Formats: sequence, structure tokens, C-alpha cells
Amino acid sequence: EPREEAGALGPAWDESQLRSYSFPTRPIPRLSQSDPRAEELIENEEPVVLTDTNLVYPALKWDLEYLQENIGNGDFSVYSASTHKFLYYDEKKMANFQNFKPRSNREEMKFHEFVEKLQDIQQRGGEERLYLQQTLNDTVGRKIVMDFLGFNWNWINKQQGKRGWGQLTSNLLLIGMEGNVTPAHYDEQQNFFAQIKGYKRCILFPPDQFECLYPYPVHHPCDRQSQVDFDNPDYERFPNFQNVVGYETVVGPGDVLYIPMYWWHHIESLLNGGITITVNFWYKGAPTPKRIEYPLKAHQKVAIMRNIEKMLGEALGNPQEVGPLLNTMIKGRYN
Amino acid sequence: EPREEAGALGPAWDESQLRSYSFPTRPIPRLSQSDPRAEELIENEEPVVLTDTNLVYPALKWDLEYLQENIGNGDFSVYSASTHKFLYYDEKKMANFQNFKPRSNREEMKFHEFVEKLQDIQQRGGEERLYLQQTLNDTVGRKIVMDFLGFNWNWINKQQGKRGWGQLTSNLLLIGMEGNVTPAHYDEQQNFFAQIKGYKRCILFPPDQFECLYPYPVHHPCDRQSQVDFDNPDYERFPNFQNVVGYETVVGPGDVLYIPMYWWHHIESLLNGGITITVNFWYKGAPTPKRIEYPLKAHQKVAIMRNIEKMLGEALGNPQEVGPLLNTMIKGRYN
Ligand SMILES: O=C(O)C(=O)C[C@H](CCCc1ccccc1)C(=O)O
Ligand SMILES: O=C(O)C(=O)C[C@H](CCCc1ccccc1)C(=O)O
Ligand SMILES: [Zn+2]
Ligand SMILES: [Zn+2]
Repeated sequence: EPREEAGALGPAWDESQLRSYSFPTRPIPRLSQSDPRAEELIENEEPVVLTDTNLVYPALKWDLEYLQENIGNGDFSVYSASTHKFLYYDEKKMANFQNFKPRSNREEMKFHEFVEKLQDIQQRGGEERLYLQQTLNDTVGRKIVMDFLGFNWNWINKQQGKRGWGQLTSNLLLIGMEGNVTPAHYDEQQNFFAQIKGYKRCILFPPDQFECLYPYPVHHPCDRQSQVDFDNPDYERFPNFQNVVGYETVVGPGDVLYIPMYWWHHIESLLNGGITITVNFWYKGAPTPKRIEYPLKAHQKVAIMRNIEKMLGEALGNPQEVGPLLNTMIKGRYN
Repeated sequence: EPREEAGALGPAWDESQLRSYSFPTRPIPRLSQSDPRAEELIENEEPVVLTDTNLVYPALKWDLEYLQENIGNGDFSVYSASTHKFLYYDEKKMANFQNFKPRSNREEMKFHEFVEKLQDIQQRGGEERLYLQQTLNDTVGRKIVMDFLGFNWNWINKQQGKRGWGQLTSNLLLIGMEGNVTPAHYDEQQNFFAQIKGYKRCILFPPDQFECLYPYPVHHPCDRQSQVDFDNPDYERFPNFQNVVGYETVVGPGDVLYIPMYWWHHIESLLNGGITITVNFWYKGAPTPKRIEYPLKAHQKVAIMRNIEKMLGEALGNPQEVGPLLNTMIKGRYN
């Protein structure tokens, strides 16, 4: 249920701002950084919302005005779409599927250009949607550097150390419009997802729900994203989506959501909730141990399947032949 | 059609001695060793019957009396079954499938014991069937050594050399009763199949008919054998068996059938044709070239599928989990 803002400022959000879906959910725990139960959830690669890390405390003051003045004059990737759904696609893989035409369009622009194009849309009451998704890098101005340096590296570096993770891979800055949706997908890195402005509903599914969520082929541009349209699920093609069960939370400013690697997550910016701002923190997972303990975890079986698809594509010389060979291998033999 | 024996001794066999099956066939070429077309078929890994190799010329005099006196006192593997079908099973794999109970029983016996047990059956008019299948080895007596040494090694060694094959792996001695059937299966080695006594109908299918012939799982004891019962094909489980097309021949004494590696073959001893005797010659195939030429041959795709099954069984720690993972990989994704 919705949390209540300090100073009797009312519920920060209400249930009318959440989209409606076909499956049930149960809440992700919201705990203090100091709560041993939080450390045990992270250790066991289960999601948890930490309410008091201060991980991005200097960025809580961020808004569009502030960022435009200080984020510098680098290029920012901005996606545009006529739908609320911003399905990720990997442009390096579009050669394998020359029949895939994305629904989002990516435009590289300056931050002020992003603010203006967003202003124009608001002014003319258009229905075009934008989502800025850009890795933070050296081109940011001095006050963003100062803010970045003031993140709680003491806390997150200890996490990284305790869990045996690899190095921080990148931080993604995410600025979306109310109602934007990033469809369900899993990532191969560990993620601390730090909410800065506005509210995002996060729906996670464990790796053992692979069978219910139907990822695209590995060589397709939408590798790791679900094929299922959550707004109109096709149960004839995706029957096990009728068994899917999620873990849900709404993060607001100050919250940090641990999204364990291989966990599926669907992310939406709350309807009529204004713009959202988030920064994520991606780490490579801990190395695979030399001695493999059986039984294997769910995410290890996902990794085996990915590797089988990649090797078959290499061996056959063409990723389009992956599906026919696999069918030939199973029909009348393993089904 | 049936060939005619020299000296106006009539057709050696007639069509009434062949079992009846559901698919069509066309003949395998019968050619002279000296015929360039024969060399081109072998070079292109296509079956051919060579009528004049003299490969096992000293063994053409072999019968049960002769062999019993001279084959020595080693152990011979003899299979018994209540059916005409002698489905091969690999005893080293029976641990993976503790629910598989063979229909053939293997008994290790002396050759005279084989002749006697065969006599008893004939005497009492029983319907029990035997099939002796034994690798030739050092225990054979001097006259079999002399016979073996007189095979046409000049011709077969040149074949082995020309084709880049590996070393002769083994020679299998095969002594079966009229009507015995070895069900359809493929082998991973190259085979020169030398007929000595009686007549065997050989039905081959190219490796690109994998999809029509439904081999057992790699880790099952009947790895490489078809699951399809040729006498009662289940078209609901094995629908593509309705598209299978074979290449057929009847080999008699003096004939040598080249069975290329990965080619499926079904072998039957002709009804009411007496005992049959055969010796095969298995060679490892030529090494896989360093530079892989695309497109891949059918047998190369079979080998990829085999390797995928073997690695998945190793990675998962249990061959029983191979089928569920493969289904999970394909359902709603590649089918
Ligand atoms: O931080 C995460 O991991 C998220 O999923 C946040 C998500 C945007 C992700 C865009 C994307 C999708 C697939 C691959 C790489 C990038 C959002 O907040 O809308
Ligand atoms: O020479 C061949 O290759 C044959 O198929 C001949 C065949 C008996 C083969 C028995 C067997 C089946 C599977 C694996 C190893 C051995 C016959 O003539 O009845
Ligand atoms: Zn993600
Ligand atoms: Zn064989």
C-alpha cells in the first residue's frame, strides 16, 4: 500500500496511478540498510528496497532546470515512441533480423534540446513520449561531478566487496515522462537502482519464471526482453504467462532497489506522476566458482541456455538456422 | 530385382523373402570395383554395392562346420530374442535409464555352444531367435588367421588411404538366422560391409532424413537407433516417418556394401534364406578440416546436435534433465 509523505503531505501516490495487469504480485520488502534481513536478501540474490542508504543523496535536488545548467554539453540518447512502451532493442543485432523495425526512435541530442522538445510536447498537448537513457560520462559539468562524487561510495563499495562482484560497469541516467513503461526484461549484471525524482512501480520475476516470460531469441535485437505484451497477453502463444507471479514495489526519491542479476523486471513511471529520474549502478556478477555445486540455480540454467543458442549460431554460421535445428533435435525425441 | 545365379541355378532370392514396409525405396547402384562411378560414389559418401572386390574371398568357404573347427575357443557374444528384431542397446548407458529393459538377452558362449543351441532350436521347431555378433580378435585359430590374412587388404587399404580415413577400428563377425532384423540405426564410423553367406536386404537412409527417423536421446542405451517401429509406425508420435525414402539392395556372397558414416541402415536376413554370415570393416572418418566450408553437410548438423546433447547432460549433471531444458529453450521462442 502507499507510503505517507512526512509533514502530513498526504500519500505520495495512490493505486489509481498503477497500470492494470493479469497476474498477481506480493510486495518486495522495504528495509533499512542496517537491517540484517536486508543484508541476507542481497546475499541470497533476492530483491529488497533499501530506504536509507543515502546512495544518491546529492542528486535528490536534481530537476530539469538544474541538470540543463550543469550536466554539460555532451550528447544524450533520447528515445521517442507513439506508445507508452519503450521496448529495448540492441542495434548491434538488427543485422541478424532485417525484418525487425523498432517502435522507439533514438535521437542523439543536447540536454537543452531534450528539455525543449519536452516543453513543445507539453505546450501543444501532444501524445508523443520521450525517454532519456544515457550513461554518465566525463562530459558532465563540474557541479554534476561534485554531486556524483558525493554519492555514498562507502556503502556501495562495501556491498560490491562483500558480494564478490566485479567492477562498477556504468551508471545509467534515466529521465522519463509519466506513464512511460520499460517492458519486462532481465539484465546480466547486478543492479542497484537509485530513485531520485518521482515514483516508479517495479515488478520483478525470479529467474525460475523463464518459462512463463518467453524471451526473444538470443540473436534477436530484443534478446533478454519478454515477448509477451503485458497489456494484451497472447495466451495461445504464451500459455505459461498464466502462471506468472511478480514481486512489486513503488520506489520514490531516496529509495534504492536491488535488482539481482537475471531477475526479470518491468518498470513503469506512475501515471500522472510527473517526470521521473533514476540512476542505476551496474556491477558484473561474482565469478563462477571453480567447483560447481549441484543443484544448479535457476540463473545458471538460463546461462546455459544462452550459451547453447550462441554456440549453435556460431557453429551453423547463421542465427536464423538456430530455431530449425533445435526443433529438429527435440521433436519426437524430447517432447 | 533379383539377380540370377551362375550356372542357370535360378534366382538366388525372390521378392516373397522381403518384409513389407510403409515407405518407398530406389535401388543402390551395384558396380565393379574398377568402375569410376563407384569411386566417385565413395568419394562423395554415397552408398554403393561393389560386386568384385574379393575383399573376403577366403571367407566365402565359411560355414558353421568350418568355423566351429577353426575359430578357436574364445567367447562369442550371442543375442537371443522372442522377436525378429534385434534392437542394439549400449549396456554402458543403461544406468542413465534404469527403466529400460532390453528385449534381446546377451549370452557369452563358446562357438560350439552357439552351434548346439541353434541345433536344439531347429530340432524342437522353436521360435527363439539367435544372432551372434562378435569382434574378431587374437583368439581365433590358425586357419581363420590364414583366411583373415588373405582378405584383399591391398584394395581396402587404398580406399582408406584415398579417403583420408583413420585406422581400421574392428571387424565384426555377424551370424544370424533367416528373418533376423537389425532395426534402423546409424553408426559414426565408415563401413565396408562384406557379405559371406546367405542374403541380407539393406535399406539405407541419408543423414538428411534425421527428422523422419527419430533417434533415441544420446544418453539412452538406444542412442543412434530409430525409435520408429518399422512394422507398426506410430504416425502420431513420428509424423515425418511418412516422408521417409530409402535406398535398397540385397547383398549376397561376394558383395561389399559401402555404408557411409551417419547413414541410417536397416538390415534384414532374407526370410527362409538360411543362416547369414557377414563381416564388417569399420574405419574412423577423416578428420574434420581446419577451415569449415559452409554450407554444412547433413552429417555435420547431426554431429552438432549430438554434441549439444552431450554437453547439456554434462553441464546439468543429469541426462534426465536434458529434455526439460531443451523444451524450456524452444517453447514459445523457436517454435
Ligand atoms: O536500471 C534498469 O536496469 C532498468 O531496467 C531501468 C529501466 C530502463 C532500462 C532500459 C534498458 C533496457 C534493457 C537493456 C538496457 C537498458 C527503466 O527505469 O525504465
Ligand atoms: O555392420 C553394421 O554396421 C550393421 O549394422 C550390421 C548389422 C548388425 C549391427 C549390430 C549393431 C547395431 C548398432 C551398433 C553396433 C552394432 C546386421 O548386419 O545385422
Ligand atoms: Zn533492466
Ligand atoms: Zn550399423
